[PDB]
Amino acid sequence: GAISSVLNDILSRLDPPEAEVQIDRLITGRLQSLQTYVTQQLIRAAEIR
Amino acid sequence: KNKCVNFNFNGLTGTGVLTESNKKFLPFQQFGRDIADTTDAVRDPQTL
Repeated sequence: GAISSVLNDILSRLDPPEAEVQIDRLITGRLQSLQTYVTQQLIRAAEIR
Repeated sequence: KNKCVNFNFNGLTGTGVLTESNKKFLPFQQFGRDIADTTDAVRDPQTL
């Protein structure tokens, strides 16, 4: 839901009063990707145990 | 070359090292991308 996926693009085209909204959409979307990867790897580690 | 230098290739901002390439690019292609879809090569705006 942001402008672009590159963090070096939204930091150069907008103001820090304006770029705080687009960075927040990229942090929350990428934090759920790491929470999903750890959760699926923690179940596969119990099957190999 | 061979140093971690900041980049400004006409809007392309990044950080990395510079090395002479080996492969062939198309004469109308400006740059390339890897499997992870980030910048892996670039063409200078002054010399070819």
